Amino acid sequence: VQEDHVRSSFLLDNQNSQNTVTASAGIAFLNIVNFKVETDYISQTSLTKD
Amino acid sequence: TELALFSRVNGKFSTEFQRMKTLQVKDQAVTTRVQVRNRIYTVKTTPTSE
Repeated sequence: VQEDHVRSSFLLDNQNSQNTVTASAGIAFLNIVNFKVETDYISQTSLTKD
Repeated sequence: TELALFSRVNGKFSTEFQRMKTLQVKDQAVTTRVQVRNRIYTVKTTPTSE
């Protein structure tokens, strides 16, 4: 009388988020013929769990 | 930026960059085997021994 059990379990996760923020300027004809401002911002987050 | 032809002609670029890349891998394997054998083949003393 022989027997056996197998019980595999496989649970995987992922949370791959992102951000991208940009600003701008460019007030330039009068009292200052030119000055320009722009910022950039990018953020990532990738978290896997198995 | 900046310019003029009368009193105020300049230049500026205060460019900046901030990047921070962090990774964190974390792996954890665990194995655990247990296995046990048994045999018997019995023996009795005769009811009339001395």
